[PDB]
Amino acid sequence: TLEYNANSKLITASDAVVALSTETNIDQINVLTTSLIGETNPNFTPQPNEALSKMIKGLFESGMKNLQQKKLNEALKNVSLAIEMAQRKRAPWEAFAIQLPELHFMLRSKIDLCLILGKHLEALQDLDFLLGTGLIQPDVFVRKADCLLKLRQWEEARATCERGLALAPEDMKLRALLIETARNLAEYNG
Amino acid sequence: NDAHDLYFQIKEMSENEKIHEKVLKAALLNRGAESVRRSLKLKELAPQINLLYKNGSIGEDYWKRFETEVKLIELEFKDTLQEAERLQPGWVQLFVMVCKEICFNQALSRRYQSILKRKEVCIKEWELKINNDGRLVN
Amino acid sequence: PFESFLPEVIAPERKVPYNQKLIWTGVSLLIFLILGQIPLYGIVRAMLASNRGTLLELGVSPIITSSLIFQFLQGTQLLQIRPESKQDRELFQIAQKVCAIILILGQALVVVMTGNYGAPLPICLLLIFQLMFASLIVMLLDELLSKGYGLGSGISLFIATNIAEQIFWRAFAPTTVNSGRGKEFEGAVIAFFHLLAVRKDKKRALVEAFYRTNLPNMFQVLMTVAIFLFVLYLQGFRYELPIRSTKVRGQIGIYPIKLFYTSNTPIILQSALTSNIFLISQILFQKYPTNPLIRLIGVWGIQMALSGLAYYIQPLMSLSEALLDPIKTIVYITFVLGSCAVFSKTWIEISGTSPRDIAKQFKDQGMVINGKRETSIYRELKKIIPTAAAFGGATIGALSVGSDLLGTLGSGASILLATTTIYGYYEAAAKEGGF
Amino acid sequence: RVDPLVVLFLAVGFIFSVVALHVISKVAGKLF
Amino acid sequence: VEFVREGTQFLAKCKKPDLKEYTKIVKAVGIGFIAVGIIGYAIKLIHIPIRYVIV
Amino acid sequence: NYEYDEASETWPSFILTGLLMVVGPMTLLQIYQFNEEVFKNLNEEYTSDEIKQFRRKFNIIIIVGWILVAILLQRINSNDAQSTSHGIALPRFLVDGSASPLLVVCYVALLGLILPYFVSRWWARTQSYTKKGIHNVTASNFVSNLVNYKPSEIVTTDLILHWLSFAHEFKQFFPDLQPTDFEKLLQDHINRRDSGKLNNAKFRIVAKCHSLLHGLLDIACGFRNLDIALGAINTFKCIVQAVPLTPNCQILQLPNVDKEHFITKTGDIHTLGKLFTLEDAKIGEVLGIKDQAKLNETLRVASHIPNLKIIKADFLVPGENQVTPSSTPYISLKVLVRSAKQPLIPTSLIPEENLTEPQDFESQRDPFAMMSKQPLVPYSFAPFFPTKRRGSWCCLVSSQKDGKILQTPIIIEKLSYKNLNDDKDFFDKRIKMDLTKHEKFDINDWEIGTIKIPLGQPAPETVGDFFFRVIVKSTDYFTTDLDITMNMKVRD
Repeated sequence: TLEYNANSKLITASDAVVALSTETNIDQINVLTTSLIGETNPNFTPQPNEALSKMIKGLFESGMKNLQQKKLNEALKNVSLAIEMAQRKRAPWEAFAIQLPELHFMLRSKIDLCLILGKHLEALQDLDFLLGTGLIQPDVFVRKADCLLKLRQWEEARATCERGLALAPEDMKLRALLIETARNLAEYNG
Repeated sequence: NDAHDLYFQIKEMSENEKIHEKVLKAALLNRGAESVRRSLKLKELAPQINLLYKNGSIGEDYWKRFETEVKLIELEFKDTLQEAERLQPGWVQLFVMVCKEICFNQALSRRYQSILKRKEVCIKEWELKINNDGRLVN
Repeated sequence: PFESFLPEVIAPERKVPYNQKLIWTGVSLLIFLILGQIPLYGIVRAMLASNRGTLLELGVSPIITSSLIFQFLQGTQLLQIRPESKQDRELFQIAQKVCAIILILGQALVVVMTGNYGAPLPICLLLIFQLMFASLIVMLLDELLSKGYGLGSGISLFIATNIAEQIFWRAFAPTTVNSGRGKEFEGAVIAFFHLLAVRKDKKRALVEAFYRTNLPNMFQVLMTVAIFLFVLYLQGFRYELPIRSTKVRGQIGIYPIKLFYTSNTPIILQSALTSNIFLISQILFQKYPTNPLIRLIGVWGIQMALSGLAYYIQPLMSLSEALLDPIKTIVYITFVLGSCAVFSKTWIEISGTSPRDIAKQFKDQGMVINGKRETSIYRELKKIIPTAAAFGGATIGALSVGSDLLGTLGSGASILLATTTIYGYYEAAAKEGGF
Repeated sequence: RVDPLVVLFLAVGFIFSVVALHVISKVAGKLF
Repeated sequence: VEFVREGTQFLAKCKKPDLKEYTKIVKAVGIGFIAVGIIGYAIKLIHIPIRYVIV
Repeated sequence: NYEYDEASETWPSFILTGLLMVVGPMTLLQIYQFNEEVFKNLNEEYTSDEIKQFRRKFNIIIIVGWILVAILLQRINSNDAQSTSHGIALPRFLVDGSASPLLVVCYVALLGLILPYFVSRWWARTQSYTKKGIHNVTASNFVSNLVNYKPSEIVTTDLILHWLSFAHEFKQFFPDLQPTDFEKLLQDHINRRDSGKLNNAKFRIVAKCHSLLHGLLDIACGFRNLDIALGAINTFKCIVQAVPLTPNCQILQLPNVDKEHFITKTGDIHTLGKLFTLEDAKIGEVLGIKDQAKLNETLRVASHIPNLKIIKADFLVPGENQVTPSSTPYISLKVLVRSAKQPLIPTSLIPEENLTEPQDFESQRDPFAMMSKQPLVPYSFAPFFPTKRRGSWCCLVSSQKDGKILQTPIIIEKLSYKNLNDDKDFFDKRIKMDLTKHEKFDINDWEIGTIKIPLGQPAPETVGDFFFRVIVKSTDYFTTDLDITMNMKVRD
């Protein structure tokens, strides 16, 4: 079953236990309803919003300013909040080819900051997400192998380094990474 | 495992409880996006299914069931578009592209939401000792 | 060309495994043999695999005749088929059936109107429907086995089955015949062991049951087994010339050139020709008793032709006639060898298997000889294919003559045909790979 | 259009009908 | 006389089957031949008393 | 009209010859009638009794024919014995006695009930199975799960066990249990836990999961998915060794260790070579077993499981010296099966003879003949797996442009483990004395196995370097697998 709120217009399943796909559909429909409530025009266009983009850009620049002041703690919070707002308060019918590149551009800076700070697992997760979502660049495999070596996973690090060298074998960092990986694995077994 | 029945359930609820009008449009968009996703999935999986069938590793009835699902998906999308036109006049040429975009957008949102649960399974698998601030303490 | 909704079995969408194919062949074969053992209701052959007085009186004659006519009209280039389309092929296949059915109609009508069953209507229509259903069943069964559910064609399979059945019956027949001296089995091993058990005179019964001038004996069984093994050994002979591809580099293989190059038809044509000319000589000598030319071309007496061309060309039965007149023996041998050789050459020339056609196929596919040039493929096939075909035909003829003189349980042509049909299945199973 | 099992079933049915007709005629001649 | 020469040349250039391969060949062919022959023999034999009793 | 035997004078001989024709050849045929395996003995020395009992639990025709022939020959020898008279050998009562309708009713029964019913049963049984060897419902469930599989969800061992719990062949064995019951039994098996009463079902489903996992791997390679295939191989390893997948698992797959001691004491040993780095007594002191007679077993097991290592890997095309566009090459691997106790031998010591390919037409027509002449792999050391299994190496290739499997996985079984024998024990790692300059060290004694994989797809029509990735994993141990990349230099 499912209940329908009156004032908030959110749909919630009043069942004791609910399946996962059904719950995801419920959340998607609730997001769509909340977006249609805010969007006034009946025939909405796939053209993205502008004030939301301005707020996102402002949050991103306020986060990047802390890099010049060299505060890597609040800058991470600011960029994470910006990414959260971009993922939350953005209508799903907005342009995909414009929502994806901004997400990538913010996520790359977040990843760089997260790696510089010392957080490695979140960095690996974001790297894997950005790689699986359709961005393959030699600037990603380097950080991936670096993180996997920082958290002591040599097999996956070697596989990723080999895949990176299989695309841009002219790199000077990937070769050093492969050498370090081979040495660490030889000490790991021998 | 679909949202097609959920739209009908919402319609039956609206026919009795006088719920808002936008929820039906939202469920319509959701079912349309799901149909688009399933159609693209079938279109990209058909060659591999045919290869497995020719290799003789899938059976005989599953191929017919798959070809039947091919046209059932089209019939469902046609019914959804007819219902969309019935719900709002002159809202077909935009509904298609709106669904086409919300499909990819919701797929990306789910893929991104999955990382918070993906982050702990690797912890459990590799026996990391992670303190606060996400650092490693061996 | 027309639109026809006829019963036809659809080919399997996927490759049928070897075990299921073997089982289907076995069960369809059992059905075909059981269909040939049942007589009709209202009633009151060796070469076309048919028997009189049973539901299989027509047998596979309509199918074989339709196939022969279609092959002939295709060879005369009157259909103008093009392999570029997948519709005219189906049109040819449905023409097969639509001519076979009307031939069955005609043959059943003529046999029921002229046969010795009787002129007197319900019985007549029922006897017609019986043969109609039998013929449609056997045609549908052959179509099923040919669609892919069987190891190969159905006609060749059933011919080989009848050959093997006759061979086994010539040796293990439990039927008895009592003619004055006593009851004696019509089988070889059966009467052999019978005399070995009941006579209680080994030195005499052994030679009595091993010669059997009147009936099949153990010597004929040993002879046919020896010729069977020799033919089996003579089947692996093949010339594999090294070949390579040029369009798609890296495909290395061999093109086998077997010894028995033809499909065993030229000996059949030779036998049919000599039988026809023998019967024609007999008929003409019967019509004209004495004539300056008829007395020279053939004379018949005690039937058997003697002192004539029909006497020269008639086959030898045993070694007595062999040692009797060496001239007739040697001329018969030379004739049966030369005729079979030229028939094999003409068959490879007509059947589109000429070295020119093979060279054209290589040029189309791009295959060339490993250690030779591409402008030498035809010149090399000319030095291989004709000699191989001629020698294979000559060897087939020699085997036939040897079987006919040694007096085996069956004609050598039947033995080689059955072994060919079985060796095709064996080679297909070995190449595809299966249990 | 026609499955192999259909071919087998129809063939066995034809054979069974023929032999049944024969045996019915035989027992009819024997009894009457 | 060139006929026999070319024939024996082709034979020398041919590929005779060895004992190990000929063994499998004769085994498979003999099994198939005996299998079809016993089927034919049994079918021809069993239907004689059946044909007598029925007809 | 025929004349049947009315005085029993001919059918005895016919029956006698028909019976001799069968008993004779049987009597004749009855009167007529490479790889070292070091674990075949030590496996039964560590197997539990509950599994031994399970594995244990789960000519006269000649004699009767001969006595029948004797009876028939005695009966015949006791007997007393112009136009033609044809006759049959069959007895007279068989057609003219009171049992005349009996024969025809038995015949019509055998023709109408026995044949069609049995044929239909056999057909429905051979149709419900797939060519791989699994039921059709199981393959349908596998495909239906793989198609609606969110790429966001990561594959683990629990997920693959959850997928396996829906196999239709598990219901046919025990129609009482549920998929959740099968999942619980599999979890108890992997975690080395007792079911109490359904151990005979747990062992059966564990033994049956083998072909199921192979079918799942085949389907995953058919859908061009690498993570699912890797998970399948890992789950197969975990099931065969009865151990949950952990980073320090190559040491937990050993027969006799204690986790509560090993995990809490040491935290740096994770492989087998790192284990062999310590001495023979320090290994026992670390593993906490302190029993020499029992330490010998684990030390002999840990030094006899195969680890791989590449010597030469490159693309080969039969009949050419380079790769051309739209050519059909294959992959040739020169691996070195070694144990975790032997040090590394340089590639330069290889005499270059065992790495070359023979240049002959009969050898280049089918390059797999030389590979198919290698001996089989010995029996695996699986004291918890119910049945007895041989080793197996699943080699699967993927692409590096996107990371998708592009062919079905090849499963090789022939390989030489001569380098694992106990004759070459002088070549130890702890000696660190340059054992290459040893009196017993002969590079011609070390055997170099080979692995050849057909590519199944031609080279691209373009000209350039195209990278690939071949993965050769074990199926029984947690050894060092092969994960290397290679690029084809299509040059025309």
